[PDB]
Amino acid sequence: DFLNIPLTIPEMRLPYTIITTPPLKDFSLWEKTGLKEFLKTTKQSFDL
Amino acid sequence: QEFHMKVKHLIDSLIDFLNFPRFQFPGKPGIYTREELCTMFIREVGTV
Repeated sequence: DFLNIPLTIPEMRLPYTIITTPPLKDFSLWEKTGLKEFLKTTKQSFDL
Repeated sequence: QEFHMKVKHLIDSLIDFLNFPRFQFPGKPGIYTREELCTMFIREVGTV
């Protein structure tokens, strides 16, 4: 469930350079990448 | 003369390029600019 959380990443600045990383609004790796839809789940639960 | 012009312009650009970025350390909360962090380090070194 922590992966489904849309973490809001701000716009920081990398040291020793002028490259400014774009902010990431509502970043959910489990969902934005599309894995939630493919696996049709939000967690892992396997029984063997 | 052209070389001196290029050199002085490069120095002027480098001053901004060096005073532009900031820093963010885990032990020091918040983002510290170049001059503020430099002054804090000067004060800590001086008092120690």
